[PDB]
Amino acid sequence: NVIQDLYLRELKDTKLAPSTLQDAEGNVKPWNPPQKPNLPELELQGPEALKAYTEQNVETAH
Amino acid sequence: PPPVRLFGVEGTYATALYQAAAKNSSIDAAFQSLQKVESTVKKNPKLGHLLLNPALSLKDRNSVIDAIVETHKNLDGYVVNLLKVLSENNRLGCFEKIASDFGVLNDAHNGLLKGTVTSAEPLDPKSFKRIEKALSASKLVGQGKSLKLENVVKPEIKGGLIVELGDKTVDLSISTKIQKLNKVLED
Repeated sequence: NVIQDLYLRELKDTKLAPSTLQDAEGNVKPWNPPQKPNLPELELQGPEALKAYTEQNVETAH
Repeated sequence: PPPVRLFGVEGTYATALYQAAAKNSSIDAAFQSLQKVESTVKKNPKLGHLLLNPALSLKDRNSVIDAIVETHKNLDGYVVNLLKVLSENNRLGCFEKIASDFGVLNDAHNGLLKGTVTSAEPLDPKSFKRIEKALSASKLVGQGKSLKLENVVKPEIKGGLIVELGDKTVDLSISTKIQKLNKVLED
């Protein structure tokens, strides 16, 4: 009765208002890239280090 | 115990009055006399309804009773003792309260039930009659009892009707339905 009236009115006479996906973007965190592979670069290459180390600390094992 | 109880002071007076006249088996007599003394009190508005103000003496109260039983000599006699009691307890001021209360009790004994069809505005006489018929027909009115159905105007109830009687109601109204409807679409 009143149920029917409400049902009728609600469904028919107004529905969803406008709302854009674009506007949504502002309110969410957007995807961004995982920049950089982050290559490590070789350290201590060559016997330059070795000659340095042999000479530098001469402290013997006790 | 007399059918229909009346809670509280002033209606303990009514309860007593009824059961007292019930054992005399002269309840109709009581009722008639009570209507009559109430009426001639009511129809003497200044001086004797507006001189039921609580300030009169014991002796002056007794003399108010004497004037009351002077006003007509037709009184049940149980209700002549009742006049004395209310004076003696000096609660005479509430006079009509006991009268109304005896009435409620009495017409329950008579069988009459009262209902109400509150609506936004007064409804059709055709509606009154159709509802009265239905309500009397229904098991709710046990029969061997009558229904004085009263439409009352209550703007607060928006449209519909609400049937009330026997402290049992069916409320199909637009205001009440709107309340529930609104609520359900706020979830």
